[PDB]
Amino acid sequence: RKFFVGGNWKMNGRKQSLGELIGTLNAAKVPADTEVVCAPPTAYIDFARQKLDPKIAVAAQNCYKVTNGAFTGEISPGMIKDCGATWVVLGHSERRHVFGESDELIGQKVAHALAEGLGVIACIGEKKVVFEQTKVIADNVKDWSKVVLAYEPVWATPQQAQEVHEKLRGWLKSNVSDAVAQSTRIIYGGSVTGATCKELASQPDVDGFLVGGASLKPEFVDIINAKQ
Amino acid sequence: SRKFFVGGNWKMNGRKQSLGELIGTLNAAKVPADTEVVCAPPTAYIDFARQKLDPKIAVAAQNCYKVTNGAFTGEISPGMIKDCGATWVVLGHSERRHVFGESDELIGQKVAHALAEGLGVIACIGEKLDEREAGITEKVVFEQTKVIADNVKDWSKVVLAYEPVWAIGTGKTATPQQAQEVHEKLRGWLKSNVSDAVAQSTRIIYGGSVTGATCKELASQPDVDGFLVGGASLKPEFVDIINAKQ
Repeated sequence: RKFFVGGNWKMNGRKQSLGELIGTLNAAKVPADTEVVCAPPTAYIDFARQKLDPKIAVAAQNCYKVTNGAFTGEISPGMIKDCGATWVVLGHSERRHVFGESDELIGQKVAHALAEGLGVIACIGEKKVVFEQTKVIADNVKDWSKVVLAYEPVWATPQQAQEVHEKLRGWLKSNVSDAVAQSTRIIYGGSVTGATCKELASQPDVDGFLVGGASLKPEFVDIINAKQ
Repeated sequence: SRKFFVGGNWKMNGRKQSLGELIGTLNAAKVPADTEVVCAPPTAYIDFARQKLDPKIAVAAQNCYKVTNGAFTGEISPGMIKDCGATWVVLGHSERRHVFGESDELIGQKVAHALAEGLGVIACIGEKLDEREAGITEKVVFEQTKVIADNVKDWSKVVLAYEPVWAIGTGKTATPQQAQEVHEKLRGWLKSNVSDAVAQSTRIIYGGSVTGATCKELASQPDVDGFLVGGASLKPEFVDIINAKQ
């Protein structure tokens, strides 16, 4: 499984600060065996893709479930792809908990994004429920090649992460297939810093990170190099 | 002496190619000096549209959140909107209220933050079919306007948009007389609850169905100060609507 590091900038930054962030990432050497993705605020998807070296992919932080329509304030996978981004983050804990996005809605978003040719970082996390969330996503995924699962212990150790990730992979094994369980990256979306990433990355069922606040920082480069 | 205001809400439509062409047509268009024109692109294209649009046309975001930065994956702030060169944000749109369940409380908080951050706000209100049919038009639009007003300290950068949600795909249609009726009552609310000056100076734009064929009569109504145009804003007839006061 190829190591996967996503940086979720959340609702942070402006062109100046984000430009410097991107310049730092452009100046770094990412290991060829690491897949790196940055998720800027929606207003800056286009900006980020223009400034970021192509070695780094760009993700939207959310999308809606039809290609065009009367949904003021939303964007579609087609627009995301049109801006040069190749991923979308769906079901992030903040969309589920602050904005009340249901599992059904997230499932529909997953199916539409995949149909439109985007990769999906599909997020699950608790407050049984994690398995319910994963089932809804799985019911809307026919090809797992372009999906990555991100586990969010929104409630918040490497041992704790490894424990859940192993259960998640076991769910995929019993409910999808051995092949899907073996090949699907399951990345950790809990607290990750430059100082903690190495021991988390060493867990055999932890395949990378969906990094929060540290993704805004220089130490994101260290998280990228966590297997190095 | 209220300046005629025409906003074009592109909603979730368009790609760089089709929007670039739309923008080309607008840049080339004949527009009168007495009309303030604003375009609201999908959030992914705010930057794109501001770069391509002639500066005489302003850009609006279609939504924003209520703090300047934070842990709100998928949202943008007024600071980012300004940072992309946009000068307006549309808030409380019927779609946000009804499809995405945005509360009056949340919408008021957003209005207050956007204005503080230096943005103009196109604040939308309007009653649904069941509310209209129940005979509760006044009650609904006055409550929504009150929440907005309680969060506005300087009205100079606010425009109110009335959406007859009761007339969207419901079969039902609003006459210019019915539009004027609501606008007049909304202006009366401003006069009774804020001040004579605010009621006199605040643009109240019509956000129901407007076409090139319908815009002139709607614009002639004394309390209709312009439009927030939906679908037509993606078409060449938007130029005719810009010229409705003509």
